[PDB]
Amino acid sequence: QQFGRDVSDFTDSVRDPKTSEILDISPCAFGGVSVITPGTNASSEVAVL
Amino acid sequence: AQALNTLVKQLSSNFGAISSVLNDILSRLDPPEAEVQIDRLITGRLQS
Ligand SMILES: *[C@@H]1O[C@H](CO)[C@@H](O[C@@H]2O[C@H](CO)[C@@H](O[C@@H]3O[C@H](CO)[C@@H](O)[C@H](O[C@H]4O[C@H](CO)[C@@H](O)[C@H](O)[C@@H]4O)[C@@H]3O)[C@H](O)[C@H]2NC(C)=O)[C@H](O)[C@H]1NC(C)=O
Ligand SMILES: *[C@@H]1O[C@H](CO)[C@@H](O)[C@H](O)[C@H]1NC(C)=O
Repeated sequence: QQFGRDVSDFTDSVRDPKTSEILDISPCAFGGVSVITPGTNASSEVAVL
Repeated sequence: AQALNTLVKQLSSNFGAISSVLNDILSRLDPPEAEVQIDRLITGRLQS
């Protein structure tokens, strides 16, 4: 083996060309930014999710 | 699930018909005008 893939066509695993290590790849970070407000008239301080 | 399986298959379905991976078309083809080809690629993926 050299490197594996998932159900999709993205590289799941990888093997070290120097030390032959079982490695696997995860995506870095992403997602949505969600803003919670109590309304501008009531207050003006927000919170995120 | 069958819809989302179909959505995954859209990425493998190359649309602009000369590339497979965006990394490849950066390497195999030149920067300054082969970027026309990925716009063809992204817009089918957009409609998909
Ligand atoms: C590619 O080259 C790298 C080196 O640049 C090489 O990685 C080396 O792998 C070996 C074994 O996998 C490691 O060696 C061990 O090192 C520790 C501490 O340094 C020693 O104590 C170990 O000794 C044990 O094993 C020896 C061999 O059987 C015995 O003689 C001894 O008595 C002990 O039982 C062992 O030597 C080394 O740390 C790495 N080095 C690096 C920099 O990673 C790799 O194996 C090479 N790969 C290929 C495919 O050629
Ligand atoms: C804003 O909040 C106050 C609460 O004291 C309320 O009286 C006022 O009607 C609100 N503004 C609007 C446009 O509804």
